[PDB]
Amino acid sequence: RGSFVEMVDNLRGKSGQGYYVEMTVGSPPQTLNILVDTGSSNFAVGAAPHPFLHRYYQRQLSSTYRDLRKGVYVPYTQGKWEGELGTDLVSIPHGPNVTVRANIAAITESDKFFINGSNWEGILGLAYAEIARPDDSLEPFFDSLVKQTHVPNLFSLQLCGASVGGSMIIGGIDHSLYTGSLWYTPIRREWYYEVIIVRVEINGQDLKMDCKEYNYDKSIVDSGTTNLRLPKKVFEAAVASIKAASSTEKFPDGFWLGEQLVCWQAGTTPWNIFPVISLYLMGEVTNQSFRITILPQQYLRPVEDVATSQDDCYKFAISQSSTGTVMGAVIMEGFYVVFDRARKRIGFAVSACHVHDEFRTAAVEGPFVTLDMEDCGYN
Ligand SMILES: N#Cc1ccc(C(=O)Nc2ccc(F)c([C@]3(C(F)F)CCOC(N)=N3)c2)nc1
Ligand code: NA
Ligand code: NA
Repeated sequence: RGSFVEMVDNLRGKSGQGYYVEMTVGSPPQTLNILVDTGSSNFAVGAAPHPFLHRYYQRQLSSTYRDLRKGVYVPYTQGKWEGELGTDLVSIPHGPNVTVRANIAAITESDKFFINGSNWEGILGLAYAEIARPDDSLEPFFDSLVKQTHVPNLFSLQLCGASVGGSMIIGGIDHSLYTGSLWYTPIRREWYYEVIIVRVEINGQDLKMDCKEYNYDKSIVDSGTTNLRLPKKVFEAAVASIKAASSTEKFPDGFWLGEQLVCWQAGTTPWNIFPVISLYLMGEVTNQSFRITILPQQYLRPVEDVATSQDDCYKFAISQSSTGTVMGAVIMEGFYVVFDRARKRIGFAVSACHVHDEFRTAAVEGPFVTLDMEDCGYN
């Protein structure tokens, strides 16, 4: 409990490409690098020589592979994969000292799914069976891990942004990875990691929307998405406040829609003109909330692969949503996040590794008094 030295720094990634962990599958073990995704629930790995893949799962080499004789077709909004379901023995080298028999979707065809140039070749869906494909009888990896071992039913994530890195602590919490205290919000339903946002402020100014708009139709914590996505009506109000707060400089319209980058001369990004963003989350106790606060360092993402600039370029990484609020790597990179599945709650603390400057820091503060927090959930 509280100290897992062998798991610290076991995540890697590149800007824009997500955070992955090394895993082994099959006997003898095949090493693969696997995207950590709290927004999905399948363990799915490339299993054919797609040209973007460094490595892929070769079932024929595994003596412990068992075929489930069942295919799966998984389309998303952007991209799709198709594959064949089986089980095999799985380990995490920089994780608990255990091996489990887990479901694996061996991906045999994909479109817009793998990233050309990335170093990962599969996804580890850490959410719940309710959103597993093809249905909820396909037990997710973490469920199998907990059923089959003595690993406690929780994991925690410290995502360190810009190469990027961080830590996934499986079965516990490591107190060296955060400062101050953890504050917990209830998991409202076990499918995604769904939470309820009760108030939103831009530089301390409340947006003053009906709080149900903040969770229309849900709000989730998702390490497999870069942006903070906000329901459309909330995005419109949020951008209008951020423009107002920032208006000592003028940016093109397209910038705010994520349609154009903005660039400054290296070493002089004026962080100080941009406001902080606070989300108040429902707390553990009736009429009690806490707030998490992020900086422009989290929501203005550096874009390095800009082959027609000099020069320091950023994308605005808050975007409109049709799927509810998505607290992606923009929120998560400020905090140490604890997915305390055993107590159905999510903890937030200030991350010991978050990017900040000498004037402002990310913050997790409470308790606040907020009434009618149950009306904020959308049904
Ligand atoms: N920071 C950061 C960051 C950058 C890229 C990605 C990424 O490419 N995810 C990804 C790629 C393909 C998918 F299909 C998914 C899905 C899939 F696995 F469900 C669907 C979209 O949302 C989620 N959460 N996962 C995620 N993730 C996180
Ligand atoms: Na167990
Ligand atoms: Na600490």
